[PDB]
Amino acid sequence: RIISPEIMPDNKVTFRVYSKDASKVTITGEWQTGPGGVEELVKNDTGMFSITVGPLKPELYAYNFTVDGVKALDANNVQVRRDGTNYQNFFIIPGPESDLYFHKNNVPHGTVTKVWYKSSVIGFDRRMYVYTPAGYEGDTQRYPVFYLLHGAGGDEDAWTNMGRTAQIMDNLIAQGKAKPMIVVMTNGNANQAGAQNEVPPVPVMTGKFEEHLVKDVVPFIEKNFRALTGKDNRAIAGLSMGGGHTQTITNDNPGMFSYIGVFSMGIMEKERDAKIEALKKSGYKLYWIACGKDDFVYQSALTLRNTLDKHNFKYVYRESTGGHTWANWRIYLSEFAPMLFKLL
Amino acid sequence: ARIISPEIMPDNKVTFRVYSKDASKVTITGEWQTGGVEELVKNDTGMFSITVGPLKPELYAYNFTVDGVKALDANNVQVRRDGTNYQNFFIIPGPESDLYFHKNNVPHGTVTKVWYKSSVIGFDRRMYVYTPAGYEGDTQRYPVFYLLHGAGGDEDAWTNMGRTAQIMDNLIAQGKAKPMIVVMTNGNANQAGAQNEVPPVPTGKFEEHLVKDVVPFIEKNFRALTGKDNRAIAGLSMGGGHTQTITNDNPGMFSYIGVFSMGIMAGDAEKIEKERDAKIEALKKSGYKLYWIACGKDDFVYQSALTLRNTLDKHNFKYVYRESTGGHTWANWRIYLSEFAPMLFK
Repeated sequence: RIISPEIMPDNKVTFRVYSKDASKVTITGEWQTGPGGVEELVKNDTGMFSITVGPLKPELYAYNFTVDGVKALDANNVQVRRDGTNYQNFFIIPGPESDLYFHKNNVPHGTVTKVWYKSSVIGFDRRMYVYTPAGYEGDTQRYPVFYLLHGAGGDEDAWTNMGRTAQIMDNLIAQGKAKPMIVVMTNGNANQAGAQNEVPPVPVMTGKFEEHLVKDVVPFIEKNFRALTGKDNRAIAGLSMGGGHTQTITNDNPGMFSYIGVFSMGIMEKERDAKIEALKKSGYKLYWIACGKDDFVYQSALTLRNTLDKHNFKYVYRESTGGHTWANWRIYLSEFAPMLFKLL
Repeated sequence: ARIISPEIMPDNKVTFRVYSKDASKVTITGEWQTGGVEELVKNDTGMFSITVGPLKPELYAYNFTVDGVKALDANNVQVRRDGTNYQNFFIIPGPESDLYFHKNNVPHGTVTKVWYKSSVIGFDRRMYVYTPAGYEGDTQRYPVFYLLHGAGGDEDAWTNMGRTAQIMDNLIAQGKAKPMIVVMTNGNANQAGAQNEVPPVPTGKFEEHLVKDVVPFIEKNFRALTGKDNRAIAGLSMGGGHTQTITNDNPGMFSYIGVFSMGIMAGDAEKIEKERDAKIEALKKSGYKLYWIACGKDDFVYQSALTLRNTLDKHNFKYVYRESTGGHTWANWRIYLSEFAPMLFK
């Protein structure tokens, strides 16, 4: 009866909320300028509030309403994402920039496995999500592995939920742009066993997540999945806190990962310089640093680049528009995954 | 200031809270109500609240309505999805709900969201597969339980609405059910997967595809024991119909059969009864071990399930009937899974 959102042929979008009781309904969405750019829906004499925005550029946009001061989702939009405790609706405006984010019915789909594993380092069993490429099942081929790490507030569900990882990977692999690969999405919060929407706090520290990834996660993946081994078949990337984890893991384990991505994160000694020298000599194939110009971490990411320059350590830097957002992290995944497990 | 909602109190009363100085009226709709919406009381500082109960141990879903608009509880991370209907939930601890909790001291089985080709339906489809804790890293094979949803559901429903992963983890860890693989299909042959994740695609097909496409895929790609004594099937409503069709059309393929909240299955009337009788007789002689019919006394389908039981009696076909309180609800379907899984493969 009520279509919301209704995406129009010019990429305007109409949202609708029914209530004869409500005084004020606003919408907060990712196309807006900022908090001051919250938009008010217009009420008509039938009780229907509506607003049309845009045209919007192709992207995935999250939103919610506020009804007389209370957050409310769009009950007519089945698309709902979760960022920690923050649920929002979303929609995807079609076009070049968003095409990888769609779940396409004409594309083979990889499995997403929610698997538990023992952790010698952390001391209790934990959950991770593992993506395997389409056609993994029923064959004997083995695949390289990409460890993909979230930031503070996230969990092992975030990269698929917020980051559209299954769609991005299904589409990149089907398009021949990225090699078929296993993608391992850990919970980076060493005090947690799994995502807070499903797993309660553990009844009862520094470096433990990083140590456990190397000592617990990697061996479990290589034992229980058809994984190629060795540095040239391992990639690791992470955003913010997880980009710090990525640095710590690779700095402490030179020669374990040949493809390294640091998203929206910068620097965290004689030990630091020694570890850069060892990593420099480790035969790595790609060190990729991506950051938005407007991110608060920008200067720290420059410091990271300068610290690597000091050692004549080769990296590739991708500066993007915008800031510390899942929109940027989706873009970074989309660009980094095609680089992996290739030589040149 | 942090707002706790729901706040489950030591006496199993529950307090719900919604903050807004600008809202006029907030009500709550919840599964403890008899058909029964309740109004929260606004204090002078903008906090709306209500305390309900005490509530019996169970999982309860709810939502608010704020000035005529549905609103979830932004302070409750627990959210379930029933098709297109999202609601919050909470679980009152106690004997009757204990299997529904995700417990940190319990080994946890994997949930795999896997796609497979369907020769019968003609496009790839998604299912959820639960494997028991410790499946990874060992060579043991496991019996297989196919668990089917009803109209409006999808392959996510039995885990999301039905708490299947928790029920199975807890039953298996307690030694009450055997370790087993649980296969949760999408029973809507026009869909490729659940509508919250998968767009619409450009009868008897579901049932034929389960036998010809799903079962071979499971047996090829998981460490499954095979043959009827290692194979169970159950379903609710439409899926209990699927269960009957599949087993009646493949006598001797399943030894454990569960029909939840479903009765007789819908050519002259006599011809239908002749084919029904022949299917009963073949299934009667098939060597099955358990035919378990469970239904709420207040379900619309109660009389049709009685008709089914009476027809089986006329054929001296042995079944077990579990009548429960209540009606056509996920609360009952969780109970039925909880009671049926311990019976399997024994």
